[PDB]
Amino acid sequence: RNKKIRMSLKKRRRRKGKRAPCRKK
Amino acid sequence: AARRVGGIGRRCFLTLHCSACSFFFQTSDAIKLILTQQHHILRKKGAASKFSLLPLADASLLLKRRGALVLRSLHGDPLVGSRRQRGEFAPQAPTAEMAKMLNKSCVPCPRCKREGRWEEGKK
Amino acid sequence: MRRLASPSLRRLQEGQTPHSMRKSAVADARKKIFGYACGMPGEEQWVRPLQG
Amino acid sequence: DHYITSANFSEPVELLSLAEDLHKAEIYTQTTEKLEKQWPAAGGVAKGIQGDQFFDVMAAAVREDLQDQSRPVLVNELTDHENPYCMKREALRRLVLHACTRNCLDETLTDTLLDRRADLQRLRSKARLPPEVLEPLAAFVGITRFSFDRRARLNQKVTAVQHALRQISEKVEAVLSVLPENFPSDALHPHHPFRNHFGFESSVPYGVVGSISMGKGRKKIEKELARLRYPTLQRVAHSLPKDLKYRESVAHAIRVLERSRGWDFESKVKAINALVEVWNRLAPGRTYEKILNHAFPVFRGRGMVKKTRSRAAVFNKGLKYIRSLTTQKPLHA
Amino acid sequence: TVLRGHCPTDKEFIRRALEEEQAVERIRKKLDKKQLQWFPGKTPWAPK
Amino acid sequence: YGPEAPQPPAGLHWSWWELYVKGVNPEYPPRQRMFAFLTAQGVDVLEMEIREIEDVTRWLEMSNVYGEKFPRFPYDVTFQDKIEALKEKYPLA
Amino acid sequence: RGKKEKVILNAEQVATKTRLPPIRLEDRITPEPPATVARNIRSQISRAVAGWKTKRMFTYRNKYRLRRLVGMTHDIDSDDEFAGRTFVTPLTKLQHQAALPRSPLHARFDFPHTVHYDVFWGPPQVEEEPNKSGCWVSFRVADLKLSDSQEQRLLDILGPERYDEQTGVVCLEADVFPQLNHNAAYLGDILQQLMREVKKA
RNA sequence: ACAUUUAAUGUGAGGUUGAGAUAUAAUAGUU
RNA sequence: AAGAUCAUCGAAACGGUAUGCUCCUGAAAAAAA
RNA sequence: AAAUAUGCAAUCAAUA
Ligand SMILES: [Zn+2]
Repeated sequence: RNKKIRMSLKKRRRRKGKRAPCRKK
Repeated sequence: AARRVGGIGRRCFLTLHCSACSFFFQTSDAIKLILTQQHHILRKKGAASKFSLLPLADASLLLKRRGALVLRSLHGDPLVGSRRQRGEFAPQAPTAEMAKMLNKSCVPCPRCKREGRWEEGKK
Repeated sequence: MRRLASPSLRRLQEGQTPHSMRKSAVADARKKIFGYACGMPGEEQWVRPLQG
Repeated sequence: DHYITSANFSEPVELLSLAEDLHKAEIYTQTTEKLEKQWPAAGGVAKGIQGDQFFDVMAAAVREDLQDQSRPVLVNELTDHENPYCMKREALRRLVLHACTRNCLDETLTDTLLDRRADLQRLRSKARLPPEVLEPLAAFVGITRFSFDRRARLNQKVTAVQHALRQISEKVEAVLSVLPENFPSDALHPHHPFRNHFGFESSVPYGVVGSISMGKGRKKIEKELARLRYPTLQRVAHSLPKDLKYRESVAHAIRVLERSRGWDFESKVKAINALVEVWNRLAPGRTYEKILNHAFPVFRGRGMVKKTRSRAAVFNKGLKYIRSLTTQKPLHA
Repeated sequence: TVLRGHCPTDKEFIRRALEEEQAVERIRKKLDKKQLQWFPGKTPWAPK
Repeated sequence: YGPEAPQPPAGLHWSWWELYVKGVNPEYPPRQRMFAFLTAQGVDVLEMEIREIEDVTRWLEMSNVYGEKFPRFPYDVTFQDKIEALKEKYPLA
Repeated sequence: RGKKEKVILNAEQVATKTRLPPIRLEDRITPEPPATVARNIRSQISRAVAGWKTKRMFTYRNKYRLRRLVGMTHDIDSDDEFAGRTFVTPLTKLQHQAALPRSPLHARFDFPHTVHYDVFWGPPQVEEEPNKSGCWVSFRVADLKLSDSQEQRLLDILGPERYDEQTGVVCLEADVFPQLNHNAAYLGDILQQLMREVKKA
């Protein structure tokens, strides 16, 4: 899907409490 | 606070803590500890399906991709599911399940070497 | 009479810690009152509602 | 529709029949009022039901049976309404529709006309108490010798009294033994030697008022489940597989299905019946464990998976193969 | 009681009933939210 | 002439279920045949469901109007097995 | 749009023709017997072991191994257990051990509480209103008036979800059956068992 | 909670009308 | 919820096509550099 | 100051 939505899901995980990188690698 | 990993509410959906001490970790660390402490678990329980996972008791083997990928397969993505799992249906913390598994396995706490405890969240 | 030994002391010989006893009693009460949904293999099929 | 030939179908006869039906409805309402004044229920209907006194039950049953006997049978309606409010309102509505509506506005204002009648307003708050007001409360309390229906409760009490009198003629012991309350719950049915399994039948209406199955009645399992405090899966908790793993699995399945919504009782019974036989005729769990563990080691090596060719290569390369032993148009032409 | 169209029951009785209702509503919401699932019957790490 | 009056089960003045099961209303000779066959076999048709009644009606009509080879069921299931199951489930009073 | 070419069946085709039609979905409507279920399971397992495997199978087996190691499976120990078929189900046990009042004048609870249930009424309808079969009981621990240990046991047993701290209220729900009477009876039985367990504290 | 067992279960052997043409005895004796 | 405020590392340190191992759904998204 | 340790939506005080 869209890169922006993928980043949004990663940010949601971070807010939930999982430290995941935001780099689009 | 811009990118602090707690949300505004300091959510810790993956954190687990021991009630006997101040030790606390997350689900991936719990899985790694379970794989490392097979001998204690097997002794308490007491070529074979029971011991098939013993090779994974080596730190170097787990560090190697041969073991790291097994670790990541066993510990999946509880916070990642289907796209329809949003809004009211967003994933919940599996900390309760992890704590129940740890307590039933009687894995020892690294900091106090106890047997039970291991409540959910962070103390 | 005042017996020195207590029921807890007598039980401690077997190896039942007070914390373990408390947790076991709580778990037994919860299983009696709520159910046996312990997430065993195949439990998803039984917990999943039908749709026929 | 042919012209009128017999006066039976003439309009004045229809008006007379409607008037007679309204008169019968008024007579029924008067009779209900007279019965209410003649056999009042002290303390309120709900309190009388909860107390469960013999006199209160007898009076309520007598009043109900007298009302049932006195309820008329009208000509222009095929619905024998037990509520005088409903009967009177329907009669008034039928008469209004027949010979009181000038136009669509009147046909729509008929309901407002009915609702604006003071007598109907008074009768509106005099209907019978639905069973569900107290039946769930009684079930929660744990009363098994109970019935929301006054006539049924009176029948039960009177049967118990008759049986006690049969012995009333070491005698108090025999009388108490014959008394209903002192009967073991295990002995109610041979196949369920456990207590607190049978409850009181609910008086809530059941069935389909109108359909191709208007008078079908309850189903085989519904009849049984209406007579239990709450269902249990003890029927299938026997003859489990001898294999220990399969026995544990089926026991866990039964325990979980006992407390599970979305599954019908018949569905659970059939699922257990099929699962037991499936496990019985399957191979040993330990043998399956060994075979699967040997076939799928912890680490996946190269060449351990069946090779798969591309879909385009397998199929999308033109006509190359047809499977037919007897075909008049083979691929050779 | 004195005023027409008003509930005749005791105001303290109404207060206690309302507080109980609010408490049970909070409990119901908490239980429902905890037990809600999009894929009912699934537990993490169980054979999927 | 005319159809026999229905027998109210209990506390009723009519029953469409009996007429439907006997195939009198709506009139359906295949359903009448199904009712007669089940009664002869010893199955309480009145206790059956609509689904089972329709299934038996279809099976009987197919068998009558196509041959004894039909109907054909998978997994080596047989119409005799179906009839035995129905008889066991709904004994005739 | 024209007619499809007509093929005159050969004597060989007529002689080697199936005497019955293939199984249809109308025939599949009939459920699969347990013998066929077991045979299909055995065939699939045998094929997979024979070599039609996949990486998902290996991952699933590793996850199952982890579950067994943590002890959340039905595997049986070779020495601890290997070296009954009929049992009383938990709900039947609850019913059998439950104590019921002799008459409506006898109370088996003895503490303040409120019982709530929902009923649906309206004009004639063909479909039953969903979500109208559950019932619950609410009470205050202070009203229950237990010792500190018993109160702690009650709170721990009922969990934080069934406990509202603002008003010190606690609620127990029962929506296990589609019938309100059955749910109420089950609720009463579980409440009595809960009180017994609390007193065990 | 106080809770084995309705009758059989033999060969190493687990696949009960085969999930199917297209080079390797590969697999559940050897090949 | 993000784009926030604040405060660091900082320029192809951009871009993310591509790449066998891993995860989710489902009976079925397989093999593969 | 022996008070707090502080980011914001798209429903609900006729009930949080
Ligand atoms: Zn610790």
